[PDB]
Amino acid sequence: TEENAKTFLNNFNQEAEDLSYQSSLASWNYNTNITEENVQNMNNAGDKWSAFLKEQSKTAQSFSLQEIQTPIIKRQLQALQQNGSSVLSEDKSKRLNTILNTMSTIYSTGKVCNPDNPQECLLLEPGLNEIMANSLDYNERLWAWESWRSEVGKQLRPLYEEYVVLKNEMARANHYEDYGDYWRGDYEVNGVDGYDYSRGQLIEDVEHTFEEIKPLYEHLHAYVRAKLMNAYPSYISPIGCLPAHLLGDMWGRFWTNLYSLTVPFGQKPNIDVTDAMVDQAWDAQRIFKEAEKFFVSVGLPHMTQGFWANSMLTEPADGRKVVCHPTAWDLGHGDFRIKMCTKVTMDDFLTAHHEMGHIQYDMAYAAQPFLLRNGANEGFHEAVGEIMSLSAATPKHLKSIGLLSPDFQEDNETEINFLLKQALTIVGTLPFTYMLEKWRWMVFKGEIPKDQWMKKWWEMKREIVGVVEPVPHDETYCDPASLFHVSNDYSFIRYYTRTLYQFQFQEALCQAAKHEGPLHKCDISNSTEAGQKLFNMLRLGKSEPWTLALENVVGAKNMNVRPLLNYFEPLFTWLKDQNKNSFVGWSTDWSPYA
Amino acid sequence: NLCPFGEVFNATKFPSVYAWERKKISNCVADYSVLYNSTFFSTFKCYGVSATKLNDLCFSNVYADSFVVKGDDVRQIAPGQTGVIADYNYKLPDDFMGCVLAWNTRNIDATSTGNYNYKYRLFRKSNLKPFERDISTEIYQAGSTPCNGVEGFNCYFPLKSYGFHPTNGVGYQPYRVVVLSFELTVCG
Ligand SMILES: *[C@@H]1O[C@H](CO)[C@@H](O[C@@H]2O[C@H](CO)[C@@H](O[C@@H]3O[C@H](CO)[C@@H](O)[C@H](O)[C@@H]3O)[C@H](O)[C@H]2NC(C)=O)[C@H](O)[C@H]1NC(C)=O
Ligand SMILES: *[C@@H]1O[C@H](CO)[C@@H](O)[C@H](O)[C@H]1NC(C)=O
Ligand SMILES: [Cl-]
Ligand code: NA
Ligand SMILES: [Zn+2]
Repeated sequence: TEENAKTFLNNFNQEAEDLSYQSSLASWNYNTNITEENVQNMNNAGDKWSAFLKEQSKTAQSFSLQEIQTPIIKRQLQALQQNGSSVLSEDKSKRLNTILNTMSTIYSTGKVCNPDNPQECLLLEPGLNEIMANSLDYNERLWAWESWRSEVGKQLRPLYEEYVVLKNEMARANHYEDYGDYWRGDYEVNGVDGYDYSRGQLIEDVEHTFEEIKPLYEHLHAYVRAKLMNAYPSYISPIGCLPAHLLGDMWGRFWTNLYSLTVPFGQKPNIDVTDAMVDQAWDAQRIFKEAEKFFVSVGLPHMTQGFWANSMLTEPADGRKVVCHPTAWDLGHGDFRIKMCTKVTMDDFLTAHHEMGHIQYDMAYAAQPFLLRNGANEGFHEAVGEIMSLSAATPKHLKSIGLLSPDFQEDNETEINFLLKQALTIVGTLPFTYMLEKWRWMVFKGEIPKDQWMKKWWEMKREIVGVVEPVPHDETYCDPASLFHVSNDYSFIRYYTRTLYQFQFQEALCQAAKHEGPLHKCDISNSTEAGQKLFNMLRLGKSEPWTLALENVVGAKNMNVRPLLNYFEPLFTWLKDQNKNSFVGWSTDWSPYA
Repeated sequence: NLCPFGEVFNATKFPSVYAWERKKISNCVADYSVLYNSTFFSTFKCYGVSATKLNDLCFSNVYADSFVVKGDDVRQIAPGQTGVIADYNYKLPDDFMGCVLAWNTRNIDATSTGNYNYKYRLFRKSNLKPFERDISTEIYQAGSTPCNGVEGFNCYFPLKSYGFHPTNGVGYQPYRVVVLSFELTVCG
C-alpha cells in the first residue's frame, strides 16, 4: 500500500496548496485591513482549510504507517494523521474554541484605570507596557503589575481552568499523556537510527543544559540586583529575590529596559544608530534594501518582485486599521511577504533582518512537498532569524553599512556594554522561559493541583527565576495567563531551544566564515561557504529530522549550551569580578511584604 | 506565402497541457526573424538545430505544439525529463529536433479570483510515448478496488487545475509554451 499512498499524497499536495493559499491571502487582508468584512473572509477561508484537513486527516489514518517503506513518504502521512480538536464532541469543540477566543480577547481588550485618576485608563499595549519599561516609581510599576494581574488575570482564571481540562482531553485521546506532552511532540524523532529523539528526552535535555546556565544567570542576577538597589532604595534586599515589577516589562521576560539602570560603563557612547539613519534620510525601503544586500553577499537569492509590491513594509499610510506586530508571511505559491509597521529606528533595522531571515528559510524549502515546507522544529525558524540580527548588530557590520562613524573606537568597555545589553535580553529570558513551560508541564501532567496553582507558580519563580512577587496573590489570581503565549495557546519551550540553536548556528557559521575574533564580533557577510553550509539545512525543511538538520551545520545531533556560554564568556568573567563583594544567589524566603 | 506563425503564438486562447494542440506547417516560406528579435520570450531553447542556422534550412513539414504550464513546469518540456508534465501530459522524444519557446502570461492567464481553467494530468497508468496525447477523464484507479464510476477512496480524478493567482511567485505564474517540431516544403 505504498504506491497507493504516494498517489494519495499527490492528490493532497495539489489540492491543499490552493486552499491554504486562499486562507493565507484571506488572513493577510485582515492583518492588512481590519474590517468586519475581512475578518469574516479569514474565518470563512479558515474553516474550509480546516474541513479539508479533517477529510485528509481521517482518510490518511486508513494508511497504516508501518506499511510504508520509503521514509520520505512516511513522515508525510503522520503529519496528516491528526484528529486535532475534532476528537471532542461538537459542544466541547465549540466551548474550547469559545474560551480560546475569549482569552485572546480579554488579553487584547483588557484595560486598567488609575485609582488616582479614573479618567486615565490604559491597556497592556502601549499603556501598561510603557510604564513597566520606563517608569522608575515603585508604586506606579507595582500598580501596573498588580492591576494587570488582578483585573484581566482574575477574569482569565475560570476560563483557564476549563482550558487545561479540555486541552488534556484532546491529547490523551491522541495517545499523549497531556497537552504538555502534545507540545513536546514537536521535537520527537522516531524511526531513523542514530538520529531519534523521544518526547521525554526533551525534559532531560532542557534541564541538563539549564544547569550550565545557572552560573551565568546567578551572576547577572546579582549584578542587576546591586544596580536595582540604587534605583529603588529601601525596596530590594541585597540577598533576596528581585521584585517582579522592577524587571523591565510586565512579566520580567526580558531585562532589556534595565540597561539604563544596569549599564556597566555609562560614560561610553551608546551604539544607537536610530538618530543616524533619521539624519541619513532612511525609510523602510532603505532598511529592507540593505537587508536584502546582506543575504545576497552570502549566496542566497534576492527577494521576489511580489515581495517589494505586495508586502506591508511600512505603517498603514492611509485609511485602514492594521496590527503592527512584525510577522513574516509565507502564503505559498511563491508569494512571500512581511507585515511590519517599520519606523526609522535601529530596533526596526535589526528586526528587518530577522523577518527576512524567515523568508530566506521559506524560499529554500519551497521545492519540498507541501507537508514538508516548514522549519526543522518549532525553534529552528526563530533561530534562523536571530542569527541574522546577531551579525547585523555587530559594530563591524554597522560601520560597513554606514550607520556608525568610521572612527568609532571599539574599546574593551564598549564590548562589555554590548554583551551586557545582549545578556539582559538573551540570557535574562532563559530562566523565565524554562520556569514558565515547566509550570504548565506540571499542571498538564497533573502534578500541581488547582488549589495551589499560584502558590506553586511563585515557589518556582523564587527558586528558578529568582523573582519574588511584590504583593501576595491567592489562587484567585492567574498571573501566568497574563502573558500572551499562555492565554493564546502557544507553546513556550520554543524560545529556549531557539536560543541555544542560534548560537550553535552562529559558532558554526563563523567557523565557516573563518572568523578569528570573539564570537560576538562575527559577521557572516561575504561567506559563501557559510551561506552554502546554512542553505544545506534550510533546503531540508521538515524532510530530514531536526537532529540531522542541526548536524548538517553544527556537526552535533543535539542542542548544546557551550556555544551560548562562549558568546557571553568575556561578560561572564566580568560579572564575577564585579560580584566579588556582592552576594551571588538569592534566598527564596524574602518578600517585600513579610 | 508566409507561414502563419501568428496564428499559434499570437493566438488568443491557449490550451491546457494535457490537451495540447498541434498544427502542421506545409508549403510556405518561414521567417524566423520574427521569433528571435523579441524580448517577449522566457526560454527559446532549441534542440537538434541551432537558433540561427535554421534560416537557411528546409524541412518536409513543421509541427507547432502549444499549451500552458506553470513556471516550474517549463523545465519539463525538454528531451529526457521525468516530471508530472513530461510523463503524463507532454513528452518529447530523445532524438527531438526543434525549439521550445515559452513566455510569461501573468496578466492575461491569471485572474484575481484565480484562473482554474488551465489544467494538467496528475495520474495516469504508465508514461506517455513521445508526442502522445491523452484527453481521457476516466477515474484513475490507484488501488485494487474498482472505482465503479464514482471517485472517493483510492479513486481520484486525473485532471487537476493549476489555479493561477496574480500574487503568486514566478514559479507558479502561467507560461504559454510553443514547441516547434521539425520533420524531414518549408524553407527560409
Ligand atoms: C561583501 O559584503 C560587504 C557588505 O557586508 C561588502 O562591503 C561593502 O561593499 C560595497 C560595495 O562594493 C562598498 O560600497 C562602496 O564603498 C566605497 C567606499 O565607501 C564607496 O566609494 C562606493 O561608492 C560604494 O559605496 C562598501 O564600502 C563596502 N563596505 C565597507 C568597505 O565598509 C563587500 O563589498 C562584499 N563583497 C566583497 C567582494 O567583499
Ligand atoms: C478594507 O475593507 C473594506 C471592506 O470591508 C474595503 O472596502 C476596503 O477597500 C479595504 N481597504 C483596503 C485598503 O484594503
Ligand atoms: Cl508572572
Ligand atoms: Na527603565
Ligand atoms: Zn521571527
